[PDB]
Amino acid sequence: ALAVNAWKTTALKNAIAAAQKAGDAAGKIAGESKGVETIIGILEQYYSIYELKGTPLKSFFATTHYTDISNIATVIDTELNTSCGLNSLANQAICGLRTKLGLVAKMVTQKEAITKMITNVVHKSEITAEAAKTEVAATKTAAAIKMNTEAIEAA
Repeated sequence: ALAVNAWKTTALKNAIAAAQKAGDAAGKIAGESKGVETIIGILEQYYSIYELKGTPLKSFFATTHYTDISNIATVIDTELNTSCGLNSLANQAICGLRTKLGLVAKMVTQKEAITKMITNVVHKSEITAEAAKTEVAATKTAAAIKMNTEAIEAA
């Protein structure tokens, strides 16, 4: 069976490349979800930031990308200033961020500490997203190539 093995040879090469692209597609989507999910989790537990611009973080990160450090940092810095000045009220939740950012003199502005904090947070959420992408891509690829090889070897 010369002609039979020749086409199965090409079929299997294509099945491999298809199962990898199927895995990447699924992992890419899994990564995006996991990244947004991770930054929200960090800001809420570690920094008790539960809203920005009057809205829950889930809504905020629909219009601001979770990796957009410069935008995220500016919004947090602006919100601290408008909510936590001497004319401000009510012990707003975001005001606690100042103590969490180690500003006391032991030389960093508030905006600089926030920028480093968010850079740190975004880096952790990107690599956590990358891990989820890696797992989901591998699980899908394994299941796809197994299914496809068994088909070609049985045809």
